[PDB]
Amino acid sequence: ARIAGINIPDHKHAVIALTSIYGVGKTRSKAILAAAGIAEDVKISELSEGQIDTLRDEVAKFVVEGDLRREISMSIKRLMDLGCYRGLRHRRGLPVRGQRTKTNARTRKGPRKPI
Amino acid sequence: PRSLKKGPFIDLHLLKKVEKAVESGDKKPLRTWSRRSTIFPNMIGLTIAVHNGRQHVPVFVTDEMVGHKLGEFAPTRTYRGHAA
Amino acid sequence: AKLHDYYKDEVVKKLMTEFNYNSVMQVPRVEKITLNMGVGEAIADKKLLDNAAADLAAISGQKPLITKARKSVAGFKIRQGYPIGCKVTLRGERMWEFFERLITIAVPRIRDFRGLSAKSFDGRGNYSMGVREQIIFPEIDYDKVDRVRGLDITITTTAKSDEEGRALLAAFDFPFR
Amino acid sequence: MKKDIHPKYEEITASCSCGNVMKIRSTVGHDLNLDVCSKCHPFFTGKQGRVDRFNKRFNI
RNA sequence: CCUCCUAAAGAGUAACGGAGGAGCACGAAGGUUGGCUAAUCCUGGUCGGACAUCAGGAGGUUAGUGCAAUGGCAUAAGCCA
RNA sequence: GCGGGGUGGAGCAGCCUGGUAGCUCGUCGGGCUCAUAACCCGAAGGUCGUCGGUUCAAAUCCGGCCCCCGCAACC
RNA sequence: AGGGCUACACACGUGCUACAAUGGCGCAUACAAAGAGAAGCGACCUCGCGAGAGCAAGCGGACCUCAUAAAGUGCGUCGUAGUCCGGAUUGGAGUCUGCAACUCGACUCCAUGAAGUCGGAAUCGCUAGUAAUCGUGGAUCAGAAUGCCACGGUGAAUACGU
Ligand SMILES: [Mg+2]
Ligand SMILES: [Mg+2]
Ligand SMILES: [Mg+2]
Ligand SMILES: [Mg+2]
Ligand SMILES: [Mg+2]
Ligand SMILES: [Mg+2]
Ligand SMILES: [Mg+2]
Ligand SMILES: [Mg+2]
Ligand SMILES: [Mg+2]
Ligand SMILES: [Mg+2]
Ligand SMILES: [Mg+2]
Ligand SMILES: [Mg+2]
Ligand SMILES: [Mg+2]
Ligand SMILES: [Mg+2]
Ligand SMILES: [Mg+2]
Ligand SMILES: [Mg+2]
Ligand SMILES: [Mg+2]
Ligand SMILES: [Zn+2]
Repeated sequence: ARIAGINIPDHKHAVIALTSIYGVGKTRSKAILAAAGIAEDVKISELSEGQIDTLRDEVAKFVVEGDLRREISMSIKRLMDLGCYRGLRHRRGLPVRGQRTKTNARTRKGPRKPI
Repeated sequence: PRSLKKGPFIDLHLLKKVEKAVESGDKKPLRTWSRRSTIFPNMIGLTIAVHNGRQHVPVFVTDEMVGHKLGEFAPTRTYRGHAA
Repeated sequence: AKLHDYYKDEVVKKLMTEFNYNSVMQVPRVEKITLNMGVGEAIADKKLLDNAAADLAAISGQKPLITKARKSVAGFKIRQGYPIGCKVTLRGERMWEFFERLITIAVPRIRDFRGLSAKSFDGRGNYSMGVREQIIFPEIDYDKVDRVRGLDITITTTAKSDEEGRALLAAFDFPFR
Repeated sequence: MKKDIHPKYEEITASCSCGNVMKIRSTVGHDLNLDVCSKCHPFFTGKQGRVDRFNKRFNI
């Protein structure tokens, strides 16, 4: 139930449950359950504590929730402080990869602020 | 980005100017136009002026910018916000 | 009685040589641990204080004292006599048994633990800290987490300075950063 | 201590992955099993850029 | 009708003199026994900020008194059972 | 002297009995028409003349005042 | 030479992707039509998770390549959840085109997983192999399609009447 310092859903499969350790999607999920040999279809409700800590060891081979969160924030802080175009683009809460800003670009800009 | 198989791009004039400026210390700014030059480990300490369309920016090169292009440090558009 | 005997058997001797105190009486003790909970959203949910207090007993092993507002406050919309929290005072055996679990089981289970701060000595050596989630302690059933509440731990001591308190607290393996 | 109001406080076994088996008293009523402990933590035992990756990826 | 000043250090003392309150409340907010001690700020603290609760210090009544003001109140007349 | 009211841009309900800001026209956004008006759909704008006091809390209570005001000024 | 036509409080048209279960994901498996290619289409084979790389046949083409059609089918699971829906944004590591992907490219992998839970006033298209849905190719073009132009597969509803 407890993998990488966090909890995984007991009523779901293994592939799906591991999609909650922020830093592993589906591919890495199949990769864990290959390197550990648990069938992708089994619900972790049906594991033993040893299978569960083997799941912990195989996930332990990556940068995860705390690691990933703060290392990502470190990269975006490098960008923030570099003053490069990505620096201004994150300082501005604007898009950062050249999408159009005449129109929607709303995922960044948020809701509309009418004049 | 540029694929690794080719190596990091650099403009001849930029590289030779930083080169004969390297061997002569931190001289005057090296006003450059090639905003497409990638930055090289030996320019740490250089002050080089880059073009934004009309001006040259006094961009001091640090260790931390290595690997990126030169033109990312000179904004080409001036936007001080709408309805100011 | 695990960490209390660890004090009486290792820590008094270590701090009698660090500072070269005259007598054992001058060596600092860990005299009480106070566990508080501000439940100020209980203005319209009285079941909220009496649920978040139902967790402090499970954390402490001991029924908490419902705490009341001292004065009237239109800022946070309270009145003197309104109970807006709860505390437990731990001493003696149960204090040490809570403290040891706090070391061995409780703080290991915090999301992204980077080392307890050393900036929380109030000038006289007493240590308070925050626990932003009540599920670092295992006595909570994580299946019945009906809300995410926190708490302040406060550890009071006969330590006279910040230095002596961080020292006493360091012969006990507190993870400073 | 007063009677009739405090939870049931008795000693169970907090078993850790590492082989760290400690006896505590607790209001759980049933045994513990842990993933992390004061002697198996990253921090509690010591588990816790551009020129570099340049030379790693770009040869001249 | 109550409090203070005018009122001249006993009492009392006027003006369409200077300032404020009352026309209640409470079966506890009364009796007694046991116990307790404020304001304010400061430092540390999950949320939580000038200001909530916790912990400690400084401070010593600057608090409190069911409602004005004056006189009182720690042995409390203030706070709890 | 006695007695009133002041509340988004304009005009007024909300007060007596301290909590739980409204209407109509206006403004802005979009509709409809060839376009405009009408018509329809949304939204934003007032913590209440300055302010002291009491209070758990003030647009509401009181008052120093501020504006606009009305009835009194007689033998 | 560089910079801009790629901006950005907002408003509008035009489309795409969804909000799921008549559907999503894994597996195998079926039936197209049309069309391009010599400074080009480029197979086999080997190499890389993959986009692609290497070496290397055929074709001025009813022969070679482009180029395995998807819907569908069967098997398994998902079991109504902001989800095994959604794929925006964002970080890292990438490939390739062309001197040259900072402004400002197109695709890959990993991680992230936003709004969105069927849409106010209003308003558009279609009377049949039509709408609806599902893939295919072409021009432009070094690279740079959710657009246009063209091609099939499945395949409706309804028309009293003016
Ligand atoms: Mg673009
Ligand atoms: Mg007298
Ligand atoms: Mg006298
Ligand atoms: Mg007389
Ligand atoms: Mg009166
Ligand atoms: Mg008494
Ligand atoms: Mg009394
Ligand atoms: Mg007359
Ligand atoms: Mg244009
Ligand atoms: Mg042809
Ligand atoms: Mg082509
Ligand atoms: Mg999805
Ligand atoms: Mg991915
Ligand atoms: Mg939503
Ligand atoms: Mg849904
Ligand atoms: Mg199509
Ligand atoms: Mg092209
Ligand atoms: Zn352990």
